[PDB]
Amino acid sequence: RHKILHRLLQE
Amino acid sequence: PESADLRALAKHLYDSYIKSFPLTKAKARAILTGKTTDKSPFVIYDMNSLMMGEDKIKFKHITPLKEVAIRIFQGCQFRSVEAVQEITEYAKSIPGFVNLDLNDQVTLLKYGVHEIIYTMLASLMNKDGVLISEGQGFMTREFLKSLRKPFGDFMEPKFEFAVKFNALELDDSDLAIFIAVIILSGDRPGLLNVKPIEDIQDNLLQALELQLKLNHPESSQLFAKLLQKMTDLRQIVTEHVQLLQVIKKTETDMSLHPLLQEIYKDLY
Ligand SMILES: *c1ccc([N+](=O)[O-])cc1C(=O)Nc1ccccc1OCc1cccc(CNC(=O)c2ccc(CN3CCN(C)CC3)cc2)c1
Repeated sequence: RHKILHRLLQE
Repeated sequence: PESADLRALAKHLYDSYIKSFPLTKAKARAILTGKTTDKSPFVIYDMNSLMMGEDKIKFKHITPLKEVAIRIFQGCQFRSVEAVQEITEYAKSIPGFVNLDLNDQVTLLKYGVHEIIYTMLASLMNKDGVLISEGQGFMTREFLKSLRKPFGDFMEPKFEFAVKFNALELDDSDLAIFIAVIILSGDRPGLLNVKPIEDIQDNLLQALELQLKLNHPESSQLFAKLLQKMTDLRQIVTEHVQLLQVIKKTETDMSLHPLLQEIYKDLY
């Protein structure tokens, strides 16, 4: 999923 | 002419690098050489000096909730997590990066961060040790080596890479562009759209080439030496990734941070 990485990138 | 656009790219990357990474190579070198008006870093060369240094380096601030080799590793882990955050912020400043497909941004970061971590460690390192805790500590190479397996072997390949990589004598303005090039590698496994990545990297490499010509005119084919190290580094990171997956499974009392798990899962 890469949930945290996604969060760091989008925000 | 076209050089001017490349020079502006170099400068834009420098400025964003400076914002993204609080501890620059310049600051780290100032510290390591004593060309600084701040106090000298506390030296941690053994068990007892680790205990003695705890206030100066704020070692108990890692675990607000263990064995030593584990505690040192958690410290390393703590900083790595922040390094991934800094690398991620810097990546967003690279022109074109955030218009890439979000799965590709993720993939580029997932493979790139470990390579960049090696270059970040090199800035903090000499032959004998590594700066820790925001420059307040210095942990010797032999102390890290003397840790029990598998922790004893973890930092040493990064020391090996660093001594070679440091002989190139890059500064922050070089590094800013080199790091951009690593991130935008169109040959990472699982990339959807290789083309807009390679288009960006092409401009970054040209920027890197010109930067190195201008900043190191006496150093013939530094660009070439640099690209060869970048290839060496991929090969090296494969073994680093292997050792962590080993440690995760083989050490029960050590928790691997979720972000770091994300970046180690399904990797080589
Ligand atoms: C190490 C272990 C595991 C991984 N991993 O990917 O699973 C990565 C790393 C790692 O790469 N470390 C790393 C990456 C980039 C830059 C530095 C870095 O590291 C530095 C390092 C290396 C070896 C040992 C240590 C030990 N660190 C500490 O003991 C430590 C103590 C305290 C703090 C922060 N603390 C005090 C300062 N406050 C302001 C904040 C709280 C940090 C580290 C570190």
